[PDB]
Amino acid sequence: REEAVVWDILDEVIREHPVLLNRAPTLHRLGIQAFEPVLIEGKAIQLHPLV
Amino acid sequence: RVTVQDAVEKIGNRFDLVLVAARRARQMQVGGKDPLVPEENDKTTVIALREIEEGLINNQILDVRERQEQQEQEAAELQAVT
Amino acid sequence: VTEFLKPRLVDIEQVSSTHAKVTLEPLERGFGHTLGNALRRILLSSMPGCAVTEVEIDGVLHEYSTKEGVQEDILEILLNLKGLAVRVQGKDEVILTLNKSGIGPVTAADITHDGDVEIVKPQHVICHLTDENASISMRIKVQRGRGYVPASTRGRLLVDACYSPVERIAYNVEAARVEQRTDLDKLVIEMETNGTIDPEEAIRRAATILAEQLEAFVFDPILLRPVDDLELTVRSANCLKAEAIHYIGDLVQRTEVELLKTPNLGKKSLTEIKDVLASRGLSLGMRLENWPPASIADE
Amino acid sequence: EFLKPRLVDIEQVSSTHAKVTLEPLERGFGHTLGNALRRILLSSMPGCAVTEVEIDGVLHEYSTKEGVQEDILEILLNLKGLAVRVQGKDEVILTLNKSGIGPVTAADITHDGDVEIVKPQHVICHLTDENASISMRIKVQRGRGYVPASTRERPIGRLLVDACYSPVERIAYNVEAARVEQRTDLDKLVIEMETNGTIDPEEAIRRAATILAEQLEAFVD
Amino acid sequence: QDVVLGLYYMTRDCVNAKGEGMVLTGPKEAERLYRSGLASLHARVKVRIT
Amino acid sequence: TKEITLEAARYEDESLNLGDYVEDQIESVTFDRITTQTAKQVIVQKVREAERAMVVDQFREHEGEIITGVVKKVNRDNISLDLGNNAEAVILREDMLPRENFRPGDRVRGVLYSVRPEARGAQLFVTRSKPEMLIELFRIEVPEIGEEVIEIKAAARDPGSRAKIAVKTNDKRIDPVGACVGMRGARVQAVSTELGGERIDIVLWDDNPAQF
Repeated sequence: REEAVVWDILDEVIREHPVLLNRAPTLHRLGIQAFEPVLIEGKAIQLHPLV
Repeated sequence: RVTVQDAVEKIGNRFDLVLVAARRARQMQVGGKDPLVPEENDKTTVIALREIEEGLINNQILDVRERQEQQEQEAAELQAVT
Repeated sequence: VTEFLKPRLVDIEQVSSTHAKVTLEPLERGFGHTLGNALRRILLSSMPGCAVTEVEIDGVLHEYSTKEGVQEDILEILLNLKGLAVRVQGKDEVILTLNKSGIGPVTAADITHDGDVEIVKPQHVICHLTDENASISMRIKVQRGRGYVPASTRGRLLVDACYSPVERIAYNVEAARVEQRTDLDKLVIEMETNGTIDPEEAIRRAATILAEQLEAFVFDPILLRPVDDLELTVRSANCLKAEAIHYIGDLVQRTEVELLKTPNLGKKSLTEIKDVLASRGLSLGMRLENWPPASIADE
Repeated sequence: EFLKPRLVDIEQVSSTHAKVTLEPLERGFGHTLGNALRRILLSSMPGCAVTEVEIDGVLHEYSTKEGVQEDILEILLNLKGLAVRVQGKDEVILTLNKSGIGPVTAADITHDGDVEIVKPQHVICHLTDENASISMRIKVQRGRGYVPASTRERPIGRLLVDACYSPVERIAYNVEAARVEQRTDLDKLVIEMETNGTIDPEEAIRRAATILAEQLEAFVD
Repeated sequence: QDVVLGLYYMTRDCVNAKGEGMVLTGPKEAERLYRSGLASLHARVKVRIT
Repeated sequence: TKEITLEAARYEDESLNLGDYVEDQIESVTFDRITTQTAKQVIVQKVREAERAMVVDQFREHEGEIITGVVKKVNRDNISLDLGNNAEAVILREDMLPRENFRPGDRVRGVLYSVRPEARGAQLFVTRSKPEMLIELFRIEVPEIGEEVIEIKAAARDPGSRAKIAVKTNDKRIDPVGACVGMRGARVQAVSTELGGERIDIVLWDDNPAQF
């Protein structure tokens, strides 16, 4: 149902928990990296430009 | 938490860092031990690496504390029996 | 429609007393930039204050010259006198002398006092006398103003005056969140001062200036509703309309089941009567004077 | 002792847009108050747009009605562009009935005692037969900003349009030099707005200044 | 790509712009001069750095 | 849907009196193939509610006692214990010792103080840190106290550190502390490593408060 309390639960489980981002033709070992997520209203993955 | 550079400055292998911090986080999470540094509601992984950066935890101190707190349990059992 | 989200500053995370970092949250979407820009232009462009305007040496006629027994050029001592921070009483101008024949640095405590002049940092170094047969002397003038006035616009030398207390101000509008609000703006101000005022009171005076520049601009409802407005079918209301009662308040005026002493109510009509209570709206045995209670007043 | 801005001249050069004028201003405050009031006027002003439409013989908004040469979706867009003023209510329900060959203009709405259409030549649709008539109910309410349909209908006959509660279109300030009052280095702020007729310009500049001075209440005395 | 264009536009010099040849008491009032329009961004200037 | 008055009771010839629960309507069932494993599911739900009520009554029978238990789960600032007859108790971390940390597989004993209003029944909340907690702990070792032979008044002790307590006795060659201690602190060692390393102490109560 996505009630009003589970977003606080989700901000308390994301906080210090890395994820692995992966581009689909992985050529060398920098093609898999690990970030700490930030919740975004939207439907895309915002990814740092220098990376 | 951003970098883990000094946690490798104090444990030079960068692979033993993962074993020592995993052993430490497993002692803090399920075993119910208190953190030796005051947290800021960080997760147990960052508290483990934060104890590594202070220097008060590595593999030597973890073996010392596991041997002493196993000898304490068996000593309590022996003094309860005899 | 007018009541927005109104913020309050959540923390003033400050470094030493002439530098601060003041945040603001929550602001309505797009207002972080307009308050950051308004406060930035007011602080950085037009503040009241006092600083050095012109310094005439007793023996120098020229911008790029030298004095016997001085480390720096006169260009670098005008750089040093730009950094001086003087707070003055309501005297518009006041002039100061710096007669000294010493050995070593010339600190700000070696400047004459003359009453109303108050120096914030005696640690500040104007120049260095390299000998003992040399002496520094100047007519250093401070003059109250309202901004930043360079020397290329105004035996006399000129100093870029810096009237305003601020030195660095910047804002960084990051995104914040409320419970079911989608995206907002959270303002973050970073600021130094020269020392004549702490940063929090600088924000308070900027907001006071911008606010002073805008002072020339700025009964039960279902019971009063008809019985024909009820959710049930119209025969249920028509049983009440048999006594010419069209509003449920008048039906309430005779006690809960008063309609039971009339054959105009039938078998299904009583079921409709008990049903038609919905959320305790009608037929609870009410009594009024004629129509109106207190909230049913004429206005 | 800063000179304070006072409104001096409201040149209503056309029916939609006007040119309010602020004078005097010390140097620097021209661009500050100009950008600030522009951003408040474009951001959040109380408009009076439309929310729900219920055409009579129409189930869903993708259907077609017998005798009108536009779809029901195009009728919803043309009603979304309706420029209407309300006076003493939160929301209001307007009623439309029209029968006969020709256009259904916006002046064919049975107006209530406070609703006022500001552009009565606005076409909605075109009836195209002798006995083929539309009969709809329109729901017009107050608001602020842009409230789409996806965020916020109970029967199957209601139709939800998007809600652009925004009266202004184009706000352009042009700072310029000021004459006597016997002092130079003063400025004039001339704001040409672009309203759709639902908001008086002095009321717009007054609400914008009230919103901005409410925002500075967080850290003023 | 965008950030090297921003840095290549930020530090160059043209031979005559607003605020030419004036002397500055540090990079702080250099930013305070650029943000108020009293000095153009690439115009050569003596500053004091530490 | 449950409202009558006397004026509506006038149609029943005033047979109804004030305040009765007179039923005048009926209901049916919700079905078939279908709706009956959801009915099985709701039958289970109703059985669960009944079981919760029964558990509440069971915990009310005792209403807090010096019972033991074994840890099974480890929650955040809470310890889950499992007793007999399918019974579970929650140990608060605020009512626990600071250093003394418990884990699963260990057996602890204390006095509960929650069997009335808790949450969907009666969450057995014990408190292994209160004085009355070790009131019968010494009584479990030396039976003299249990048979009214060791006068034990107050138990001013701090569980998790030191536990010194004085006790009186009817002058009859009993020696209260002696019985509490035993052969070379035989029973004293029991409490020493009972709930945790505590500095338990016994004082030979003399007479009145001056000697206390």
